[PDB]
Amino acid sequence: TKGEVRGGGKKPYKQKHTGKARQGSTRNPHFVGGGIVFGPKPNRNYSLKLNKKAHTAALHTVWSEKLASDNTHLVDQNLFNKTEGKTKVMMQFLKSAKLLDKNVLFVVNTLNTNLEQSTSNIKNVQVKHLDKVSVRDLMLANALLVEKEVLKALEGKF
Amino acid sequence: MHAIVVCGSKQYLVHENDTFFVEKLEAPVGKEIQLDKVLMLDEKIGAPYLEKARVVCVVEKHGLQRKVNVIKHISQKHHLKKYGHRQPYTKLKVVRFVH
Amino acid sequence: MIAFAKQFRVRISPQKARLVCQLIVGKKTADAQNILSNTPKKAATLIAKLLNSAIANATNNHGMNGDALYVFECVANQGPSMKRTIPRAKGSSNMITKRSSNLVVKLSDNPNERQELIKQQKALVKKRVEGQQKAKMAR
Amino acid sequence: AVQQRRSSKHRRDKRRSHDALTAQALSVCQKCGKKKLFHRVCSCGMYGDLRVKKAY
Amino acid sequence: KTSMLTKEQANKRRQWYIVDAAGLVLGKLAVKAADLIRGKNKVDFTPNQDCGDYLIIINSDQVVLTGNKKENEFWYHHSQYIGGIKKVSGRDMLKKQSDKLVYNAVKGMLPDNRLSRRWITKVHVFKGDKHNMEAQKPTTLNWS
Amino acid sequence: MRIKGGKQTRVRRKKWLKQASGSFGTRHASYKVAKQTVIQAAKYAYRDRRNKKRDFRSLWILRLNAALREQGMTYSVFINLLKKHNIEINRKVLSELAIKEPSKFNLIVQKVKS
RNA sequence: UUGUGGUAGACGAGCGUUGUAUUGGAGUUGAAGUCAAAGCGUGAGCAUUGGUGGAUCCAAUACAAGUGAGAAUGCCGGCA
RNA sequence: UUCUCGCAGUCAGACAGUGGGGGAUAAGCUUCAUUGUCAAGAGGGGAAGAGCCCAGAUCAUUAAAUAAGGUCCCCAAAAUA
RNA sequence: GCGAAACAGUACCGUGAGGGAAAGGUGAAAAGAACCCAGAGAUGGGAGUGAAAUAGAUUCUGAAACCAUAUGCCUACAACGUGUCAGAGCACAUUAAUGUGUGAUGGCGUGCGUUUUGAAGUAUGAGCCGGCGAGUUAUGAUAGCAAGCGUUAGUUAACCA
Ligand SMILES: [Mg+2]
Ligand SMILES: [Mg+2]
Ligand SMILES: [Mg+2]
Ligand SMILES: [Mg+2]
Ligand SMILES: [Zn+2]
Repeated sequence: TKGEVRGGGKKPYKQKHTGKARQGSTRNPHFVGGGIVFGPKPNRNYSLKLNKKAHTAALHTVWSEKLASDNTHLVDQNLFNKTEGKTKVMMQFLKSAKLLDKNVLFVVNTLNTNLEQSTSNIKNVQVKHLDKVSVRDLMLANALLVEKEVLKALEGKF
Repeated sequence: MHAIVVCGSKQYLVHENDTFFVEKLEAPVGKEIQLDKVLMLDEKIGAPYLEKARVVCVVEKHGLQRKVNVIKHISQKHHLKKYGHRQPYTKLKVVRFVH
Repeated sequence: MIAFAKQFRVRISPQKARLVCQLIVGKKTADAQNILSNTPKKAATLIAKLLNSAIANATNNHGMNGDALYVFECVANQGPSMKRTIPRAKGSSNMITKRSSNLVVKLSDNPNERQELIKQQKALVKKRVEGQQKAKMAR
Repeated sequence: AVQQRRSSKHRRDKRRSHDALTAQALSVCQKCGKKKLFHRVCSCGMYGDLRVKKAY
Repeated sequence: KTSMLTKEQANKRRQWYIVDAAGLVLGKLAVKAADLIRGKNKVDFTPNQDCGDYLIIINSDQVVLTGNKKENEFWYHHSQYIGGIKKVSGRDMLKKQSDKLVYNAVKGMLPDNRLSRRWITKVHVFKGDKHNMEAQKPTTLNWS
Repeated sequence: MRIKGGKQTRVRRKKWLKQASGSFGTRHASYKVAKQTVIQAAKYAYRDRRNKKRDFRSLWILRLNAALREQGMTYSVFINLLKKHNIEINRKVLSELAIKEPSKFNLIVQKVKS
């Protein structure tokens, strides 16, 4: 701002008798040395609030629309295994299931490690535990694979 | 030969085979319009209007006149309002005039 | 067929060079070299050399006729300037600005040589309207 | 005394109309060929058929 | 929009005239002269083409001013100096310079304009009956 | 986030300058003068778009007065002879143009004599 | 049908800019920027073609702002 | 034009007609009550005028009838008695 | 943006404390332009390398003010806030349009912001161009609009993962 600039508090010209502007200080907002008058500050909060029950309503409705959209194929723990740490087999699964250009989202309860070892080098896709899916992260999916277990959890959470 | 005809709100001195521009008439290109009002067809002067006399014209085109960009500006009193206008017109020519 | 010759940042004014450049323009070359040598100006010793160099460039390089030459078009455009301070009474320090001039002389061979520039001008708009028309086929 | 209003690019150009230069009279020295300005001695050092100077 | 009004342009044809200003008065003559010069009476008067006719006024000194004006109304002319008022009277204008009287009385009736100074030169006010403008073959009409 | 935006200012000033071409001296160069002159020109346009229909009617009156003065009556008497007798809505221009194609106008000026 | 002058001033609807997000897509067969042109809009403003230039960018919906200059005897640079 | 709620702005006014004070039935003076206008309002008349008279501009038309004022020329428009 | 993208707290001002700047980009790579002509020489014009030398060491792009050249039109009796509405003649030919550039001649016409009862103003600000530059932010109050949740309702803060 006007004050933090290494600057001169000396008055550059006398107030009168020299025919020029008044111009109190060298580092003013309209000088080119530059005291940015308002500017952006590092303390802006940038935070919004949403009542928890409203958030449960939003999550519930987004699940309702996404889970009846002829892409939410339900998955079992088996193919979380039977896919080695290699991603080639996962790419074959995606290609056979006509899910290449989509952005498929895996949701899991027990967080298997063979799966997330794959799909990490894939920029499209991503695997998340149930407690880590957000409204944006879910309505962005455009195709998702729910595991058969989490339904029992999900029905409890509404 | 000549005739005087009231098309729109302007009275026109019109001969055979002359093209003149009148205000919009709501009629598509190529059709024949019979302008109804008429006065002083040929040495025959209708006082109010010349009854049972028409002039038959073929409409040539619908166009927009040159843009008139009107800006009005109170002097030294905080006002610079601007507005533009393109008056539509129809150009049409006569074929022959009903006696 | 122009064969120009340019000298940049000559230490002369643009507005003093334009006075003799007016003398030389439009006249034939035989009555330009001598008429420019004989005039008593600083702006003449600086243009006689340049004009003779233009003569030599035209004759050697492009291969024109010579005695058909004439000085097509002469200017003295503004070259870069120099800024300096000058003392004054009571210390007020005005700024002297030294001038300069980017002289250039063009020597044409055919007497017209002007309708050809107009021809290029007209072609540069003919191709614009033509490209405009060929892009009216968007149906 | 100062100008009250800047003299535009029009008034200035008109004033300089009388500034144009004159083409000085030129003669051709006999006894050699060259265009000496008239009523002088050319660089021959010859003025007419009389010698008044050195070679150049 | 509408048919554009017709307006002649450099289609001018001008016929001379003659009026013998024997016993007319100044102003009533002057308005008629001014209109004849401007071509105000033409059936097709274009306001910017000098569509008016020429005019020659004869026997200027015989024109008359009504009332006692001949001794009471003055014509003034000032140079740009000081004390330059030249003040003459109607009796002295009807004797010394009569053509200048009709000339001035006509010129003032024209608009402050750029053809006015080109219109006024179409008025030739000879002081006496004889003239050298018989070559132009004027017509002749009374009181205009 | 910082925004400079030199594109928009130049485009706007370019439109204002392009409006005033064929203006004397610097009026087509400097923008500050060009805007003043464009504003003033549009004021004059607004005033003249009314003054010209104020004046053309006057011109038609004048060129009708001249035509009638060579038949034996004045314009101020002709208008009666259109309204009250032989009620006619012939316009105030066309009765003017009819002189430029005359001898069809004389039919008018003798028709109202009834 | 009744209206539509208007400073201070209240209210409404809007254009443009910079970037982020997802969605489409154009680009060395020449991107933005820059000039020129005899276009289109009710306005802020928006296209089309060509020369130059030599790599990024346009539209749709939201979002966030160092967001919109003719004036401050304004600041800096240039030029009269 | 009454009531409630949000949001202001304003508190240097001027002139013409009318009735009076101060003033000297002086002021384009000053201070009031009233009717308008200007401010914050263009066009026409007034030769030219912020405040007078007529009027109250959405934009275009090279259409017609009018208000105040006005009709020898400038300047559009008239004659008779 | 740090005052500072580079040899910046330098150069510079001041006796001294102290004050205190500006400016970067060839091309992918020097293949930095051997040689020839003019010239004293810088340099310029050809050549040559290279995709381009309108990339040439003035080195990315290269507006405007500004200064010069030129086709086309007008202007040397003319009172001019410099334009507008009409309008001739002249010369061309388009983002195909009742077209474009100039514009003899008629009518008409006392700039922009500011502050003022009122300014063309003999009141003030601006020489011109370009860029920079002025109602934001944190935390709370009330009001309007929208949304979630609801009649023993609603709602989290700090903190922890
Ligand atoms: Mg002054
Ligand atoms: Mg001189
Ligand atoms: Mg402003
Ligand atoms: Mg002063
Ligand atoms: Zn000799």
